[PDB]
Amino acid sequence: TCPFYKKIPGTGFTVDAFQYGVVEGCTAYFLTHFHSDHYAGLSKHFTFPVYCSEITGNLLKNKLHVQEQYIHPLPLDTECIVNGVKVVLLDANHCPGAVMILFYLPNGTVILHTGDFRADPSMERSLLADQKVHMLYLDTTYCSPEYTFPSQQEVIRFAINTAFEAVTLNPHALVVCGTYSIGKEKVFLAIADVLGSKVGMSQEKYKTLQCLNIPEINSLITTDMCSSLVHLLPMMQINFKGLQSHLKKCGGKYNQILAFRPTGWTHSNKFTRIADVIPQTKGNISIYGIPYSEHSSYLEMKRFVQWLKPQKIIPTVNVGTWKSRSTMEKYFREWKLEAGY
Ligand code: NI
Repeated sequence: TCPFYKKIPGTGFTVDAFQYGVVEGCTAYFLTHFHSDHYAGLSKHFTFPVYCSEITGNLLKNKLHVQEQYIHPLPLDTECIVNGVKVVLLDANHCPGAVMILFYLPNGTVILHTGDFRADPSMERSLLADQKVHMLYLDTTYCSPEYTFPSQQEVIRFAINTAFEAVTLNPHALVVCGTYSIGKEKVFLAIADVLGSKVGMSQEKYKTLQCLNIPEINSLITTDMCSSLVHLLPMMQINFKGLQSHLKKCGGKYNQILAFRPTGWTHSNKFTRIADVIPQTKGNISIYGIPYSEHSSYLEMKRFVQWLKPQKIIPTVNVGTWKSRSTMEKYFREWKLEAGY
């Protein structure tokens, strides 16, 4: 059964609610982004309206085969009326196609649902600037001060310099990048760009990338592995066993692998600066874990909420334990006392 924090009061709308069967009284289902935890339940058999970004729509149609008559793409940054209610979709700075949703309720209440997001000071100059928000449905994935990580920009710089150095020292090294879902494409695109290569990958992954509206994409990716010295592999294969195995298939073209495993936060961010990071090594294989996050740091999230000044906050992540719920309510109260709302 559909939890409360996926329902939108005074509307017939749900958010990210495809795994509960038919939802009693839902006339339109919103999808914030194409990640498996949020889309779970959509298929060719779905026959209710789905509202989403254009990118999320290309994915539903081509990867899940949802029938075109039920896909309703909306432009960003644009007031739209859906079943008598004004809505706006805003960029969430998460993965390609990911949105937040503003709902302007018949009774005068204004609700922002963030979906999954990486809060940024640029969001302070979107359509949110105008006005009040009575309820915030907040992605609280990293709502604790111990969660610190660098900017995306610094992490890409480290990856670019690391790869360029290794291949310049050794023209016969292969670079491998792990992936399991959409998001974090900048890691493998930036490395391929500095090395003058296309990124090689499986037919299924190429298909997914082709749905993402990345300009000049045909110039950047390929299914011909032999013509590429940056390869994409499923994340689970990014280990010494998986990588040795891959090296055999390449036909004695290469004598070294350097691989990158993009992660979220890990405990070694407590102690090690991005500059100081070092790989796990076995023979001619090296593996770098790099903390490329598509979710707000604690500091980013605090800044966004203190700017927005919402009347009430409903968390959508870490809601399963009394301790988590209690801890999150305590941070929301300090933030409110500190900033004066
Ligand atoms: Ni997500």
